[PDB]
Amino acid sequence: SNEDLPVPMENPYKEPLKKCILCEKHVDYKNVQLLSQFISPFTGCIYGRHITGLCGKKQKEITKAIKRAQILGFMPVTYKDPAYLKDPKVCNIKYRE
Amino acid sequence: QEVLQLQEEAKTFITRENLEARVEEALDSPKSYNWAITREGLVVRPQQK
Amino acid sequence: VESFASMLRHSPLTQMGPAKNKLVIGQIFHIVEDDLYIDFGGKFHCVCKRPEVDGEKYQKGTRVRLRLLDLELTSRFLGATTDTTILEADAVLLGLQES
Amino acid sequence: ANHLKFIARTVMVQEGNVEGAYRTLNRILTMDGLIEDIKRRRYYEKPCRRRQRESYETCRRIYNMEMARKINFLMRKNRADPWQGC
Amino acid sequence: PRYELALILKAMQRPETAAALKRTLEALMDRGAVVRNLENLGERMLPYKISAHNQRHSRGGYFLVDFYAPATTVESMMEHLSRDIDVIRPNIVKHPLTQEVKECEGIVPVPLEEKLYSTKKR
Amino acid sequence: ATPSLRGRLARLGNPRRPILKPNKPLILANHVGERRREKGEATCITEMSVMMACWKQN
Amino acid sequence: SSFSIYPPIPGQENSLRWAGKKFEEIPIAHIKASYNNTQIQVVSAAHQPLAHASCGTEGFRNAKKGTGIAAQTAGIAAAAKATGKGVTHVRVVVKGLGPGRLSAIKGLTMGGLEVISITDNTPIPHNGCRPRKARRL
Amino acid sequence: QDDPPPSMLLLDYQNVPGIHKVDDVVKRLLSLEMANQKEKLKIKKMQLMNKVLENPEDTSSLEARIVALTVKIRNYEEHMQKHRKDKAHKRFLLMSIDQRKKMLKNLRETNYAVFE
RNA sequence: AGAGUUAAAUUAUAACUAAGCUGUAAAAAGCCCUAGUUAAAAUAAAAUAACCCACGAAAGUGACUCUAAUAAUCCUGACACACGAUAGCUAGGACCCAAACUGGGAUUAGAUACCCCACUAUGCCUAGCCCUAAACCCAAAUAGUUACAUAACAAAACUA
RNA sequence: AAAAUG
Ligand SMILES: [Mg+2]
Ligand SMILES: [Mg+2]
Ligand SMILES: [Mg+2]
Ligand SMILES: [Mg+2]
Ligand SMILES: [Mg+2]
Ligand SMILES: [Mg+2]
Ligand SMILES: [Mg+2]
Ligand SMILES: [Mg+2]
Ligand SMILES: [Mg+2]
Ligand SMILES: [Mg+2]
Ligand SMILES: [Mg+2]
Ligand SMILES: [Mg+2]
Ligand SMILES: [Mg+2]
Ligand SMILES: [Mg+2]
Ligand SMILES: [Mg+2]
Ligand SMILES: [Mg+2]
Ligand SMILES: [Mg+2]
Ligand SMILES: [Mg+2]
Ligand SMILES: [Mg+2]
Ligand SMILES: [Mg+2]
Ligand SMILES: [Mg+2]
Ligand SMILES: [Zn+2]
Repeated sequence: SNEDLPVPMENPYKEPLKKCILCEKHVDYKNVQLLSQFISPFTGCIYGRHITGLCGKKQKEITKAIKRAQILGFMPVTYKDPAYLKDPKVCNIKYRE
Repeated sequence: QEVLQLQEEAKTFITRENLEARVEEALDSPKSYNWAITREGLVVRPQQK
Repeated sequence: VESFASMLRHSPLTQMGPAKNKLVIGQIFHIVEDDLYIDFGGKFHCVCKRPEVDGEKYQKGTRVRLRLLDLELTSRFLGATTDTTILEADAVLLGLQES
Repeated sequence: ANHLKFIARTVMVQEGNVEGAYRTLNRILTMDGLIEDIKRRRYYEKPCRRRQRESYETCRRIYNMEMARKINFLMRKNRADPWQGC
Repeated sequence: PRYELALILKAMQRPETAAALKRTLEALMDRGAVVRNLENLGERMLPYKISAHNQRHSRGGYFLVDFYAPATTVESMMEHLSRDIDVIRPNIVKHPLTQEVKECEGIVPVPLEEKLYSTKKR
Repeated sequence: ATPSLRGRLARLGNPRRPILKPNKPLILANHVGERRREKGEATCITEMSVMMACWKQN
Repeated sequence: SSFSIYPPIPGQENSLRWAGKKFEEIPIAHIKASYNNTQIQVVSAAHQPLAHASCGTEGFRNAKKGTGIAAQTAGIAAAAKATGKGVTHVRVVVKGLGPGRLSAIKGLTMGGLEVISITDNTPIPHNGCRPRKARRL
Repeated sequence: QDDPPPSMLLLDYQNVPGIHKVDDVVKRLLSLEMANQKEKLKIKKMQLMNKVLENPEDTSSLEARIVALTVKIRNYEEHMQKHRKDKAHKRFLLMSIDQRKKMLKNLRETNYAVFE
């Protein structure tokens, strides 16, 4: 008979889930400028999840795109292109201290 | 709708008559797929340079 | 006779909702050389750092403004059946009863 | 070999400071994992040992990260006790 | 677009590139494939010195040929472009546009796994 | 961020092959390890060399 | 004073000089620092060997040439032979991970050469040739 | 052996109006000439179900499932004729044969006229 | 399962420089047709990504591209059918590198072992066999429950 | 590095 009892309904304060920087984006093997931000400038390694911060699908997609572009003749393997060297820093890795 | 979508694209296909025009047009109209990202999640283009 | 559902529906904590980034008034009830024990009043007492500006004006019983972050800092660790309770709350200092 | 030289793993010296430039270069390789890779590739490791190494490293990393998380969580209670004598 | 062809042509003069593209597209059409668009990516530095046809190549022009071709004729075109001496590297892949972009829903928070060990008192 | 632990160990409810194989149970202990003392090394071999250069030359 | 550790690639229009020469004309010091020896060879930009000195050539012996002191002495002598031909700046290229790695690098500075750039060209096969079996069976 | 024409205007673009009014360029792209093998599998399934079955809509029926798996068995035998050392698809074909035989036994036990 | 391709390293092969190179706790043996740098096919393997946990029934699989393709309107079920890591056998081809065996050099009282060097079978491709593993996650398959209830340890106790 | 037995 109490009208002030809690009602079993969905959480209204549910915050939206965090998105990877490339949620609902198109990853391509021809976009060497985009692919270069996730590779080390000095050695050329592909950064991991703890460095990039991408949700599960886009990490595998960017890895596959880098590996395809490295063999199709679009991006160097051993180093990052100096033309794309001046791109904004998306990775969370800091070398010079 | 897909049939109608392809119908529009059938006009711009490359054919024997359009070979000489399309090759020269491609040789004079370069295209670039380069685009970068930022920490906020926005796309930035090199074409404004 | 008023029922607990009725008074809990009108309790200020119910009106606050989530405790993230909420402005509350607290009163300091204990003083350490550099740490201030501020009771914002919800469940626990938060601990804050004495600022550099008007640091002498913080005494026992002083009312201050807080931006509440969490009601109670608890988290899970490896091989733990329950949480590890910190017996405190998370809040930051903004001012001292600006009125 | 097929790539252009003097681009990868190259550090430019500033004001003749070679000792610190070498430390910067060493940091580059350690944080990219090349030093451990060379020391591991010196002698071949069997896949059975590689799986064990990966499992041990992952378990150790998980334990270390959880311990660091708990330490940072409990750093707040480092303050001097005001209820001494109770 | 169904298939994409990333044609790395040898760096050479404008009429020679025009003739090479014309004959390449003629070979594409002879196998029963319709070329939808032709895109030029420009002539840039190659990422590495590619050795093909007893020649060391440092430059090269990039071209993108997207088309509709039967699954049976994909390999013959590869053999033709392999023996074509003005092509540095022929590659036929699937066009990126035929894979629809699924909703990249976001970082779903995963909790810490629990009940991995019993409740024995240590 | 902490690496995931779901579906890693071999349990009754785990349907797949175990991924991680702990030497000891992954229970967070109540004491951290004692800090390691660094191994010493010889000092100024470089200056000893220039000291002995005078002796070998003169 | 905006200084970047990234190399001055010839593709750009930067203005950096060392003794009047560009970065592309400055000689190279290839330094192979093995686990038992350290070999230093100074070649020019045109890939002409100018100076060569190694711990084995320094009058050392079997195990005494593996120490960092032998590497430093080899660097000093290689620097002397390089200065004999009139060179001021060199670019060090380190190959391999060994004990005489940094010592033979500082050997050039001790012997009278200025180091402007250090490049780590270490052989890193991406699982190519299978290396030898592990010791201590 | 069945001979599906390459210019058949495959099922996904067959029941929509105005297919015959467009030109040969569109008709060729919407045909089996530009299609993969799965499209031909669907076409063969449709053509077999329209002639062998009595109710094409009742898919959950034993005889409809038998026809559907017969299509897959023919595809697997065609794959085997090209790949001899393939053991995975050999296992798939040999297990599909047993499944079809099991359901044929069930159909013989339940509905004899349909089985014949 | 087929077809095509190779980014790093390595090597057969040429050119300049040096008298040494490799080798270990230290040595010796070996190579000085040796070593460093600049160019370089063929074979073998597939850094980082992977702090990812997906595919396949299992063994097993993570360099790239294309084709074919991953049974069952989904219970259990053999001595029947089909697979089955590495190791081994037969025929043809390949052989950078690694290495059983073997021959030298160390240590030891002895060392037909651990340490160093060289090399063979072998690891590689096609075809045909062999049908074995700590083939283990030592936890059978199918639908479930958190009720009673810790021999000990370990991955908690249990139902049809 | 080395190094057996009761
Ligand atoms: Mg499975
Ligand atoms: Mg154990
Ligand atoms: Mg322990
Ligand atoms: Mg053993
Ligand atoms: Mg094969
Ligand atoms: Mg190569
Ligand atoms: Mg050969
Ligand atoms: Mg000797
Ligand atoms: Mg690889
Ligand atoms: Mg299935
Ligand atoms: Mg069964
Ligand atoms: Mg077998
Ligand atoms: Mg064999
Ligand atoms: Mg052999
Ligand atoms: Mg050998
Ligand atoms: Mg012997
Ligand atoms: Mg196994
Ligand atoms: Mg068993
Ligand atoms: Mg069973
Ligand atoms: Mg007990
Ligand atoms: Mg005795
Ligand atoms: Zn995302």
